Amino acid sequence: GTGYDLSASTFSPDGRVFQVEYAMKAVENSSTAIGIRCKDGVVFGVEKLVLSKLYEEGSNKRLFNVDRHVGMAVAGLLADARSLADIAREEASNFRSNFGYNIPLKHLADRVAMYVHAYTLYSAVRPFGCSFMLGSYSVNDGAQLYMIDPSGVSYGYWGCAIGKARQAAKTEIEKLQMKEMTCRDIVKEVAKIIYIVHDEVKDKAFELELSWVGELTNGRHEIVPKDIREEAEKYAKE
Amino acid sequence: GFDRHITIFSPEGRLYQVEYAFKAINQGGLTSVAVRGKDCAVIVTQKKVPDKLLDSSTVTHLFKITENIGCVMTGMTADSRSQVQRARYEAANWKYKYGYEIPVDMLCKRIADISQVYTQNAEMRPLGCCMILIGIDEEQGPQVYKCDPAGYYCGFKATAAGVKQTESTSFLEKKVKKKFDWTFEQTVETAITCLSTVLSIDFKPSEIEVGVVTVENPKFRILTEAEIDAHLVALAE
Amino acid sequence: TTIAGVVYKDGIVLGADTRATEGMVVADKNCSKIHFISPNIYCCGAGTAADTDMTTQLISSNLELHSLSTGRLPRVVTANRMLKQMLFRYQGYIGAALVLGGVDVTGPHLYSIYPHGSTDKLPYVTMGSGSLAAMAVFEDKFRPDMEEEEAKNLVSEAIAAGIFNDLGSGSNIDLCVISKNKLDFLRPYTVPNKKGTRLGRYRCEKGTTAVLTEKITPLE
Amino acid sequence: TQNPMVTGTSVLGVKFEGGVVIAADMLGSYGSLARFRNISRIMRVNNSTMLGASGDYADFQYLKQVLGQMVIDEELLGDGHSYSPRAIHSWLTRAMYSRRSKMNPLWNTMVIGGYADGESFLGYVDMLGVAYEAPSLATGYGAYLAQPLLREVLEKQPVLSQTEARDLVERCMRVLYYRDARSYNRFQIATVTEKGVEIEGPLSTETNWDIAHMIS
Amino acid sequence: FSLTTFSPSGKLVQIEYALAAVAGGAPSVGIKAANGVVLATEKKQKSILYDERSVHKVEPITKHIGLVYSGMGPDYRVLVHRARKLAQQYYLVYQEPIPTAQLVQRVASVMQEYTQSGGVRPFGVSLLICGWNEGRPYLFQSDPSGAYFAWKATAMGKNYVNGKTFLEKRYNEDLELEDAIHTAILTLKESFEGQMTEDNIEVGICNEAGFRRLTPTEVKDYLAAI
Amino acid sequence: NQYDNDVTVWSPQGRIHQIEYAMEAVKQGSATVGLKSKTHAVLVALKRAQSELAAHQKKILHVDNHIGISIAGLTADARLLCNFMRQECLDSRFVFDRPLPVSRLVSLIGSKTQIPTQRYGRRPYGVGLLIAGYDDMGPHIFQTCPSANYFDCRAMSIGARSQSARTYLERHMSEFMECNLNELVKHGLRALRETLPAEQDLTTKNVSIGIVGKDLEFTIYDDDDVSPFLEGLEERP
Amino acid sequence: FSPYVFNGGTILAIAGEDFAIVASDTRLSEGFSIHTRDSPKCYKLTDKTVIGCSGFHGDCLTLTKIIEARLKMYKHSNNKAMTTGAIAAMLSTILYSRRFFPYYVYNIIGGLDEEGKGAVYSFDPVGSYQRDSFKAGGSASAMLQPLLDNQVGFKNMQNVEHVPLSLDRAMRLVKDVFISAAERDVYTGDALRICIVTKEGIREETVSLRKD
Amino acid sequence: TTIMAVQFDGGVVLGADSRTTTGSYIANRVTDKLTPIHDRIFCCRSGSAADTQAVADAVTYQLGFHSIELNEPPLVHTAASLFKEMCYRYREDLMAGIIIAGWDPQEGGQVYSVPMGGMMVRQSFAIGGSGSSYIYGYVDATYREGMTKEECLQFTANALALAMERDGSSGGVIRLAAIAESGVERQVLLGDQIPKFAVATLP
Amino acid sequence: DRGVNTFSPEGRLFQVEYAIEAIKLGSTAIGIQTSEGVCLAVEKRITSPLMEPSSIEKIVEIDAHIGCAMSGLIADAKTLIDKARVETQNHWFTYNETMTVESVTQAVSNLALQSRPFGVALLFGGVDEKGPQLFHMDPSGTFVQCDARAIGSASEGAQSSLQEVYHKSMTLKEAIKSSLIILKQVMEEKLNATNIELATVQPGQNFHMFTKEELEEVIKDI
Repeated sequence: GTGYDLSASTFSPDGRVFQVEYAMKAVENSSTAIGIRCKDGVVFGVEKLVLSKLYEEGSNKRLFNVDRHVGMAVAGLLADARSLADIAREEASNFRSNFGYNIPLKHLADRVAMYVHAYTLYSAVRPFGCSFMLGSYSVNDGAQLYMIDPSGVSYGYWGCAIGKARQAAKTEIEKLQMKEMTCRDIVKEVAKIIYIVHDEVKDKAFELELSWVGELTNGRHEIVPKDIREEAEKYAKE
Repeated sequence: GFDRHITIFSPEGRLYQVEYAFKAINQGGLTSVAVRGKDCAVIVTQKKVPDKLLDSSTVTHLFKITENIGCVMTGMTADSRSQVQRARYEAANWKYKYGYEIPVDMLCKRIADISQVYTQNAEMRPLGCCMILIGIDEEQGPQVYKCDPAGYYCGFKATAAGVKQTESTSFLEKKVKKKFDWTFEQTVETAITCLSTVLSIDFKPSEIEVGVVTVENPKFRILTEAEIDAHLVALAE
Repeated sequence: TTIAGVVYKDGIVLGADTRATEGMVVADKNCSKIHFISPNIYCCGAGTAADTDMTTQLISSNLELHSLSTGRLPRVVTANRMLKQMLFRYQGYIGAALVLGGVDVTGPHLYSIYPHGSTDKLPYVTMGSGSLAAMAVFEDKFRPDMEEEEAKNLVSEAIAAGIFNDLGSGSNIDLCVISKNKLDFLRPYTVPNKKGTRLGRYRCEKGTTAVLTEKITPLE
Repeated sequence: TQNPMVTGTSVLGVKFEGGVVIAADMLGSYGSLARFRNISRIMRVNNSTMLGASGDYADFQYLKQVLGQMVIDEELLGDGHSYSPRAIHSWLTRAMYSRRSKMNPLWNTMVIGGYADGESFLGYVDMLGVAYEAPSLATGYGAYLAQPLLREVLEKQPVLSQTEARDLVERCMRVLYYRDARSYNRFQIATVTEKGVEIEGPLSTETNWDIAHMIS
Repeated sequence: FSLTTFSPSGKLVQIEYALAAVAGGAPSVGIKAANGVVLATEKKQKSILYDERSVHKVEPITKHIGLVYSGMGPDYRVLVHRARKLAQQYYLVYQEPIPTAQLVQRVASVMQEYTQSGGVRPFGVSLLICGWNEGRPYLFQSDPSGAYFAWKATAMGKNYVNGKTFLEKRYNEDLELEDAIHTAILTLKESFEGQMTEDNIEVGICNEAGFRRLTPTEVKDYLAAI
Repeated sequence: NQYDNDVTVWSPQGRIHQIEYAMEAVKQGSATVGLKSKTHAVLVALKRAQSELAAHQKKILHVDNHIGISIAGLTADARLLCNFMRQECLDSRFVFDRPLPVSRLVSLIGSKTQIPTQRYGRRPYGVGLLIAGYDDMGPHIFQTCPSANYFDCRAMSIGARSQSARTYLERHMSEFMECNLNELVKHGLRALRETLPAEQDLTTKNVSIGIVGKDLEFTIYDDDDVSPFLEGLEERP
Repeated sequence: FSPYVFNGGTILAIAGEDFAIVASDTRLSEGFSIHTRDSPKCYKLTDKTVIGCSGFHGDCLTLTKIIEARLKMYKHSNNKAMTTGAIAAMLSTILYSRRFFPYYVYNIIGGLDEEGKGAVYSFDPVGSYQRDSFKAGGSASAMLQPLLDNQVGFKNMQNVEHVPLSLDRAMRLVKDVFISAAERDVYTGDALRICIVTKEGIREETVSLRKD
Repeated sequence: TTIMAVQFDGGVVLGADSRTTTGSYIANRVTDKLTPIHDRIFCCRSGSAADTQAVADAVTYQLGFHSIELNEPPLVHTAASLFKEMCYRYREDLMAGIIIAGWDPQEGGQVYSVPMGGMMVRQSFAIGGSGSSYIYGYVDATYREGMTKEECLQFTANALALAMERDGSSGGVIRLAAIAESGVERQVLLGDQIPKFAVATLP
Repeated sequence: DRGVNTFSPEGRLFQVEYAIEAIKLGSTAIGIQTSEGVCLAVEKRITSPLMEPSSIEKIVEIDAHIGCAMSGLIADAKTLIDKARVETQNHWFTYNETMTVESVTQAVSNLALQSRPFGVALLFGGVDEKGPQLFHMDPSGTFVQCDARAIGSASEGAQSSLQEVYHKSMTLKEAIKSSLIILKQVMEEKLNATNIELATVQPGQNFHMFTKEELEEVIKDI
């Protein structure tokens, strides 16, 4: 503390970077998220606090489309999250322009994690206050899902959660048996887990932003049709 | 003051920032062992996987920088990946500028020079990750080197990095003092028993990931579950 | 200018003429067209002499620095790559045609470097204005895995043919033989062209060459 | 850029009631050489806009890559909006003008067809940045041969039906193959409508040579 | 700020801390004899795990310029790389002078990027330079902030004070032949704790023929009969 | 408090403090409301007056025929944002001859303002923006805070004592889609009038109206133009 | 390769007592082929200013859109529209700002000034301008200008009263000169777009001409 | 010179000539024009030899680095994209015709052509070089679908042999490269082994 | 705090709340915008008689139809006035017409904060198509249209007096006398012609000096 947690370039006496240790606290404080790799795809899901009913239908959505087959579910400081999503979109576009075809998810996650590490390495710039999952599917490489901490590195996840209640979500995620369940029931189950996570116990009403990618969508990461997934929300309510 | 806050020389005549980064390598809870043998060099590190929701396929700390050089990383994972990317870029750039493949010692020297530039100046900070890189070199046999956050690139025969690196180095010093060369069965077994004596869990053949570079067979073989299980069975016999 | 090289059994033999001409008038009769790079590799030059000299000196300096940094012997392939990058960066503005030869840990190598940056590895290489004669001599009298003395004789024959069949080349034969353990420069190896003696004392004694004024400034 | 090596020959297109049809043959002319006979000069800009080009096929590929990338980026935001074919035509016009101003011109004459807001649009842009929209368009020698037939048909019929429009396009392709050295008997026909963009594929036109017996 | 800095009234506090750092613990003695110059240092590797033929303390900058150093070895690597580049640039500019001793003074002078442009943090290594391409030998020392000193015999280790005292009492002298390396080894012996061996001691010699880092064979031969 | 000094530094408790202070810039400003309808977007801004002799300053800035913004807070780095948005919209007109959709413009503003929140020596743009636009999906109202986290809103207000206006809009937001132009403008006027203390009341000189619609390009109405809307005020201060 | 090509087109403007007539052909063509029969060279910029652009069509389009952007910027920066003289001066500055690679276009600005009087500003491709009562730009400039100045200006005519031109009479002369120029100049014809600028606004009439 | 590629089931076969011409003199009669970009990807060069070599080396750089950073063999399409970008961005300075082929587990044997200009196209067979323009009819007429490894090898060897014997800028020996999952096999046809169609015109 | 960019903990960044209170050290200046025109009155406040009164000038004509009165650091006001002149001339050169005083004030406000912020307040006054106008620009890059503005060390008292002595339908003749009596009330010494500068704005006249020591006809009535 004191003089060591002032700039990211200052190492702790024990050998730690306290700026990122505090940036992780913003992710821990912001709303939670969940992403599950189904048998033939990856299903996302994020609850979003409607801080006031003055807002329209779900805006500043935690889900983003960084590429044609790749989607990003982010939590934490949302402005820097959107800036990082723009960075990821630019990286995917550059890779498609240079090497053709579609950017593999592992390489995209590695590059964006390296960019985040570059931002947390120096002193003038500050570490990003956001953690996100990158999910994509392809016929060749199946379904992948990588999660990036505000300072850490991408890690392969069968199913991951980040935000306010990580352990509470992860317990039921590990309770759920993935790797053999189709993405439909996985949408139902991610909605169920999010509603199991507390929504109105001490906060306002929450909206359910759920994303899709898989062979059922032949790649092409898109937001699940909310009109037909309201019944999945109803099953989650029960 | 700010002697211990920025990369500046202390009044006592020391550099505290890199001294803190070296302990940052200890932070993270991991260990690695590198053993050079009569003809091969093997490196093994534990694979600490919390919960199975992670993909054990990609949680590794060892990588292929080029077709013949493999590294193992100890410390913070972000800086580790950044230095791995830098090493791969350096190897590719050397192969482009010079036709022959980059010697492992030269790659370690370049990485250590980059780290020394990092500990120089004050805008940036040193990367808290210690890299042990191995590779077969003609007219030199197996070669193992370590580049640290300071920039001191050295290390040979038996060298370890991580939290309990001192105990592993002591046991490997005892082993190398015992004058007998290790073939491509004894080197791997020596590394495995070193890491097992450091952290006594009997090493179920899923929590470690060993990289091997031999002379008759080049390339950085990331030995699979079957190979590590066979080596463990042979050792515990 | 006629330079040539061959890969013999134990290494490389390089040969070159020593006629540096300005237009159609001979300027230098002992111009060293074989330039040291590293104690195991040499390289013959052709074309614009100044550009060739500057390029080969830069490559030699960089490769000496590289060898000092690595602590090992340098390699012919590395010198080729450096030369090719440097020449292709300028897209042939460096009118320098080079013949690189050397001995590495992987075996002797011989390469041809063109001003536009083209390179290739050949058992025998010829370059320069009179390159055609030396190339023909090789094609007529080349045998793979040929011993040291025979290789030297073949290179001498090719250089002599280039000298006597190209007017803008010659007046000496410069040779270098290199192997795994031998680096031998030969300088003038054979002088097939000797200036005739001047008949009579065609010299001017003192008293002639009337001078308007003379100044003497003695030193220490 | 400065001197094209592989050039794509003429492309044409006409708009009808509720849609637009364009057609381009699949030949890449390396000067007088029929080097590439199985290349597509028609691109799907989006679900409701198509594009064809005539000229340097490398430049066409570069424009295809850039425009597809920008369309992908536009659709990534999920804002509900889209690049209207009018907007696409304006963007290509500005790109060609900027390249000409930088004195690195793009050797392509491009025809942009689309059908948005229930109204058909058919744009045109060339290397020199000259752009406009017309009910019938053609490029290169197509603007000399195929265009007059389209003009004479449209003068009497300001509006067209899809079947007769594509029949007219097929006849114009036949005429172009008859009287153009760079032409080839393998053309793709792409139709844009409310349902989207559909490309027929390697269509071919039947040749008539009864006049070959009129030589004597 | 971004240069050599932190100079209060009458002091160079940052430079003084750099000089306290270069006190180090590696003696690295140097002796300028009549025939040439000997730069001998101590390689006391921690345990036997480390190697001695892998890394070196004596680096030949060019044909007859050898270099030995002091604390902060990683800084010394960059410094010797810069010195090699500078000497190579000088030799390329002034082509083919075989520049070693007419360059040793020059290369020591061009060791101003070494400290006069410190780079926020000044270098923490003091280096001794030897060259003999003038018919006479040369021994120069560049410190973390100063410049050439043109030594005849000195040490830059933990016991550099008593090492220099031993050098002067043992009469570094002027008539001493090239084999003053025995006196250099003896001076190291005073600042050495152990039975020094061929790999434990690294020494380079620079005579009129050139510079050469003595291999462990000759180092052990000289260490024999000591 | 040390950790509140600079924007780059991060507070141990979580979010940084400089941006939280930045949101107080919009809090310390004249109130402004903005509401959507089925076909129109209306902004009602309080033209704060320095003195009776001086004018009531300028609010509801003009961006394009279909986009108009209302500033609230630090007016220095607010004309800069207005210039940026004008330049981006004109760039859109110049490149593909279409009105730049409001959502993309707001995303651009958020990305542009995010960088100062991370670059040392650059203060965040402490300006609250109430952007009114009519893209192809009907009217849109967006709120841009200095935290660079924009929001979409059926009806939002920012400024001093704007919480009362927020509550009134929320209670009356159900009957917003089906309202005539004058009815919606009167809703906004009632919302803004509830913000000031009872002593203050709506005048033609201290209020500004910005209306954009399907057939109505963005227009800035003031005293003479506001008077038809100001009639039927139903004054309950 | 050359970055310029002549695309034809004929523009014309007349300054009346209270009206500004800006007429132009809509035939876009180059070399020997006609792109289209509908490509207006008139562009309305404000409610009281219409410009004509003839020559290189791409440069015409670019210059018109740059003019639109500059007008919009000026309106935002000054809270008012731009006067006809002001836009003429701004166009002059734009044209000479690219003097060393000029827009191969001819611009004629017709509109109403602050006084409410007809103003016509002819322009040179590199920036020269002057206020004129009338001017014609384009390929048919040589064959159209003499008619309009010897009729409107009553040049080389004696014992004739210099009656100010009425709107209908000016329109009739515009139609006559355009229909005369269409047949001689192949670049001219296939339509004619006439823009009338007054206090009430801009009124456009499209008449058909020789289709060849 | 002449370069040619063919795609068969499970691999590709490449054939190139060994002659590089400078004016009317044979600069190198044994030129190795089958440059291995990667383990299973090869390059055929035509035109400016220096430019072809520089582009091939730079692409080898980028492709090897990219494969190392993926821990997966690169796609032939990815390599062709690298070549098309490199040639297109510098087409006004770099004049070279490049034929690219190889095998990857993602799709299998693939063949791409990137001539001067910077255009990429996928073909069943590719042909290029100065001497290519003399065997178009033969290569098009004598090519079948579903040809096996030996058929493609012999057909490519014949096409290169006739291109050599007809074109004045082509000659020397023939280099064949068979790329498949098992690996790459390179062979050289020289002298009598050259498939010759003797033209014995009657007196 | 102390950083010129860091925001205050409460509502508004500092070091600009410090720059705005630089008219306090500056001298008093008052301008009235009437239907007849704009009257700009300032004090020179000569410290010693040896200094030439013509040297000390707080009112400088930006152009023939724009006049500016400074109050604060004359050094910074010189740069701001020069930028105003350059912008006005550039606009006239581009559009061949007289740049509106509001546009000039907007440009100067844009250049005010873009370097430590300028610490001067300007009172622009000139004629345009929208009658005579007056604008008060402040060091914090902010401009406001005003009809009768006061600025300087005692801006509060002068503005309070002007608030009750001004009426919406006054002329130049009453405006000058009101400004002069207010000035005499604010200042310490009397309103001698060598100490008081006056600038007049007219729709049909360029803005010149007020009669140059023959302006006593206006101060004798005072």
